[PDB]
Amino acid sequence: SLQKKLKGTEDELDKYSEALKDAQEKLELAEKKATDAEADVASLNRRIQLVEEELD
Amino acid sequence: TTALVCDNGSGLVKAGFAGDDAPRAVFPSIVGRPRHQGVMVGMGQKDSYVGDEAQSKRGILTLKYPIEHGIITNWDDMEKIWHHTFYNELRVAPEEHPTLLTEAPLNPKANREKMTQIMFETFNVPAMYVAIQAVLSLYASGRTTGIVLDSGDGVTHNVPIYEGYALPHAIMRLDLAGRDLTDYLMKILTERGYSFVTTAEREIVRDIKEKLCYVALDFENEMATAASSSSLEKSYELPDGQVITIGNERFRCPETLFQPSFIGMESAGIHETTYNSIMKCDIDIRKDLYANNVLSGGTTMYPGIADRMQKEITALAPSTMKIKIIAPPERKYSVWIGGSILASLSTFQQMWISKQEYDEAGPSIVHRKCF
Amino acid sequence: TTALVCDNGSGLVKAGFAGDDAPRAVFPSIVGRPRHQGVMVGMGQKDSYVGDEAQSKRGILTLKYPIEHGIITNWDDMEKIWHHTFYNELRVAPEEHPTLLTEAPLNPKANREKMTQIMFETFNVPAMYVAIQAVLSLYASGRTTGIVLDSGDGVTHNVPIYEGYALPHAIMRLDLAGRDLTDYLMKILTERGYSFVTTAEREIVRDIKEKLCYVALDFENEMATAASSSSLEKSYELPDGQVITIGNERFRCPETLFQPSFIGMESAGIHETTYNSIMKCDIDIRKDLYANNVLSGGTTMYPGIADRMQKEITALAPSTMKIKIIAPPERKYSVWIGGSILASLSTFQQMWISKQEYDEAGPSIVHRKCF
Amino acid sequence: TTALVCDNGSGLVKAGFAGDDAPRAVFPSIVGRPRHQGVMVGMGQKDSYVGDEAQSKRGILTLKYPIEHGIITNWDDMEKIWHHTFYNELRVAPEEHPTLLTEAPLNPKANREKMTQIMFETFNVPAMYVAIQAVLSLYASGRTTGIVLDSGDGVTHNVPIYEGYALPHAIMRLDLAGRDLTDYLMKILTERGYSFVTTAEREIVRDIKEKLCYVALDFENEMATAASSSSLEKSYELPDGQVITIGNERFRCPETLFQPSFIGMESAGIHETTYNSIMKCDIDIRKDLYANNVLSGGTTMYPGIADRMQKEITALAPSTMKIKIIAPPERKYSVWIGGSILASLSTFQQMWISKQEYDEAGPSIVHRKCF
Ligand SMILES: Nc1ncnc2c1ncn2[C@@H]1O[C@H](COP(=O)(O)OP(=O)(O)O)[C@@H](O)[C@H]1O
Ligand SMILES: Nc1ncnc2c1ncn2[C@@H]1O[C@H](COP(=O)(O)OP(=O)(O)O)[C@@H](O)[C@H]1O
Ligand SMILES: Nc1ncnc2c1ncn2[C@@H]1O[C@H](COP(=O)(O)OP(=O)(O)O)[C@@H](O)[C@H]1O
Repeated sequence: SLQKKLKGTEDELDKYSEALKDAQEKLELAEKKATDAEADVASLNRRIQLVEEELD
Repeated sequence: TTALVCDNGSGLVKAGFAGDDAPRAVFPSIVGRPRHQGVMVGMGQKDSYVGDEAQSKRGILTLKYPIEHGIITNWDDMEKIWHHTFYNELRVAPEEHPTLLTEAPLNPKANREKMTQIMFETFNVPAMYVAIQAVLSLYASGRTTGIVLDSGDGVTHNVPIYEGYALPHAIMRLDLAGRDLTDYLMKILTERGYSFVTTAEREIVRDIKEKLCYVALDFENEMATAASSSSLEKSYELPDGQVITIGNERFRCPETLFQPSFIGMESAGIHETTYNSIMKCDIDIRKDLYANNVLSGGTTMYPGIADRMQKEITALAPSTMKIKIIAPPERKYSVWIGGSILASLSTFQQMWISKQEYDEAGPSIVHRKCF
Repeated sequence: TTALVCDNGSGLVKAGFAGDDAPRAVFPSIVGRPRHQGVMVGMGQKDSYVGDEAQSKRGILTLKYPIEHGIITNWDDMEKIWHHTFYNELRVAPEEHPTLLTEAPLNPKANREKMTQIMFETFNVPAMYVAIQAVLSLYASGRTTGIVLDSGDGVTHNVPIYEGYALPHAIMRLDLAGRDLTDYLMKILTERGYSFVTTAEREIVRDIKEKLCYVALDFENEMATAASSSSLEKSYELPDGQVITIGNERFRCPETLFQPSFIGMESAGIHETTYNSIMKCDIDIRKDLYANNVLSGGTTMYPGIADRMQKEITALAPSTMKIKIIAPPERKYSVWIGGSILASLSTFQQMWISKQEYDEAGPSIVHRKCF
Repeated sequence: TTALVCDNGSGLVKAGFAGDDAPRAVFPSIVGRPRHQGVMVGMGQKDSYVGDEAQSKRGILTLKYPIEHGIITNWDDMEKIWHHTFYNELRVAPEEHPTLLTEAPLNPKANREKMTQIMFETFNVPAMYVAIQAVLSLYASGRTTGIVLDSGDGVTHNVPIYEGYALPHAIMRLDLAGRDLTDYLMKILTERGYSFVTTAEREIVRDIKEKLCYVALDFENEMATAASSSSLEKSYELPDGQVITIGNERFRCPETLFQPSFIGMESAGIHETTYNSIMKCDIDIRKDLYANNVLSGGTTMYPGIADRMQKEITALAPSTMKIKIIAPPERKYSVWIGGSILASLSTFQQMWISKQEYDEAGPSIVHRKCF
């Protein structure tokens, strides 16, 4: 009689696995984006200090 | 037919066809051999990996460079490099294509002679030609005068050219380059505990250098800024994890180019050998040379190196001349681009060293007016 | 012809033919001798029982293991074991079949030499070969890199392999295994009154261990859960009747693998010798090793041991790497499966030690490149 | 007032007074803690044993080394080592004694900074100074030029000095030393049947190494001599009887210094790093460097090390040179002897770092001119 319990557990497990996969996908995406944006801002900031000493 | 343009360099092979805008095969000039025993039978593993494959198998191999400072020291390794370049990266038969090779000024003559002998006997090319790297850089830059500073990975050299005439007595060559900068960074990174000793951690240190190092416009002020603040301190993530933090040695590494006493050398910085080459040239081409100071090669790719070079040369030269430094974004490939231009020039098709000329005059035919 | 694959191990003999999916003869590696007098004339009873028959006559015999920790200590007993394996379980003539034997890393050399001498003089095989257990485990796992943790019944060892090259300086060997876990369980089962002292009650305790023990994902929380509840307490029925109830020592037994101080050893757990082997390897293969952590051998068959190992190694290694633990269901037979694969490889038929090679070079020929 | 010379080393603390001929206190730099429970009430036993005492209770304790490769890893038990040195071995109050400490080249900066912070705040010494070990070795040897190889227990380094000027770009540092040799000997004895795993058995193995190992003049010929004769076997007596006999292992252990690939390192032997450090130096001083090759430190004490190293460096250098290896009998104390000489100089009494100097400039004052 516990087979329905087993099947329901399998279903919620599958749902949670899909959820985890989607969350990992969004995580790696946003992390690549944040790292790239930080690279750009650091580069251009150093460039700003260089053009500032240039102006000086 | 088409000619190949193989810019051997010292630490990065760049090959392609004459008439293209860029090389189609850029890979490290390394040859790796396994140093452990190897247990899995049936693995059938090779005995030496060349090029970009060795960088994948780093953790298992010992990486050796066959070119120390322009000069080739391991001829079997260099022959493997060329075989890989011809057959695996380009996929061409070298017995149907002329080949243009490049070399730095003031190398031994046996280097060039043995290179020619290899290219005619082993690879069996129909023609070949050895060109100077700085001249080809000036071709690619669009100039016809100007003093070029070609800082590769083995050597650094200035070659002043005016109206297409080179002034050989004013050629300068310095043996400080990217390899010495990598060794200095390996050495000064131990002040924070990081230790890189293996021949395969040198590649990690080279990556750190390329991605984080920069030239300070003023060295004492950046020293003080790093001593006080922490705004210039940046992090890097090793292949293992365990991020490392780089402080003021972001700009102490390339400062060795302007203060070669850091690595115990006697000579003067690049800003000063450039000026000494100028002042060794004539008096009535110095204004043009000051105005056409051309940079090329990978070691000139640091952020701020052009501004630093200009500040220094400006403080050196008289106060009444416009000092200008030409630093294109495609600096690293300037020698190859110029080589492609030259080999495509229709006027050049009479400057090749044909195979019959070689067969009749020996390898000594390389130092003739084709020099 | 076909080769035999005899995975001697230490506490379980596994033999078969090269080219099968599983061993066809798995029996304990014990030799029993009667300890009582024997009254019925005409019984004609034997003087020593080998293998699975001794486990039937347990109550009358003294059971001895001829292999302590990988190392063979009783050569006459081991020769009886091999004779039984060849003639009674497999029913083959060993003078027609090559034989592949297995051994653990870092054993004495006389072990391997005397094994070879026996296999050529006594059993008269045509060829033979001694292989390392971890390499064969990696064959059976389908990998070619990865750090393998082969916890048998005598020894535990890590052997990191990358691209088919083994890194011998990073091999670790620990003398804690299933036999020590059995002794610890015998000892801590006395807290509830059960006493198992005979050499034949050790087999009952081993059965209890196999059927009831498991690894706790967190040790203090399971300690508290057992102190409060009774939901983790389970029962077992001896060969005599009189069921015994096992409480929190269901998970205190295999916890000795992660806290060898329980049995008074100095060393560190398996989760920590694995990580130390990693950190002793290079820097640019550590990511692959973290991702390919392979388990094999019978002592890795506890429920929850993979999850525990992953939790521990994950808390040890840097936070930016995917740590993965490969634990197949047919772990216990991985060494044998890999041995069959290897001996069936056609490339391997040149790695055997033929009989003429031995006759001409002595038993020292075992430590040569066939090592 | 007199100064204290504490050559903390890595594996032996040597302390004494400046102006003496030898260190007064020499004991292992070890902190032991009990790993068993302790039953006798009233024993009043303490929590951690330091130094030479911890070797008497070695069987009960688990021994830690607070210095790994020159670098200090554990700081609390290093304060314990220093406290024991000052109060229990020398019986001096450090509030009125300047203290001279040594350190290896190319170490982290935080090592020195924390060392001086501790020596000024925890012990309140009036002055202190951190010296390089190789320079002190040259002082004690009586030279003023010469390339010094200082093989301790954690680190090996070469420091070429000419006319009193050290050439820092030619300083080599290698992390192969006596502790790595002990570990290789532990791992290599296993093949003969003996197993030493505990940190308390590592000390027994270190004793075996010190009393029986030696450097072979020709490695292959000695391997053949051991494979044929038996005139190499010597026997050692463990603390509990149980005599053990070793052959090959007598000279296979210190051969790791000349072939670091035995323990899986990539670097080159001590002979080759000595030669490379010479070739990094200017061409004019290589004569004197070849003629003044000074050995010091404990790991240079094997019989035959000087003859072997002379043979190697002679086969490396040109045939015109006179290679000489200076190896005094009081070799392993040369750093301390030189330190005493140095702190005893009247010219030195203005190169200490004072208390108020530190209080005003912070711990960063260690790297500045007060070196
Ligand atoms: N962005 C960068 N910043 C600093 N150094 C760089 C950069 N890119 C490349 N390099 C250095 O340039 C060297 C390669 O120069 P390259 O032009 O390839 O000369 P060659 O072809 O003779 O090796 C490498 O050693 C590398 O360290
Ligand atoms: N399911 C299990 N759970 C826990 N331990 C087990 C299990 N199955 C076998 N073992 C242990 O594994 C040991 C045998 O391991 P094995 O792979 O046979 O090594 P060997 O072949 O060297 O004896 C036995 O001592 C037994 O206690
Ligand atoms: N007679 C000897 N032969 C070989 N090795 C020795 C001998 N005596 C000491 N050693 C080794 O030297 C090391 C200690 O060297 P030492 O000069 O004390 O360096 P440190 O002071 O940094 O510990 C020990 O690890 C020991 O193994």
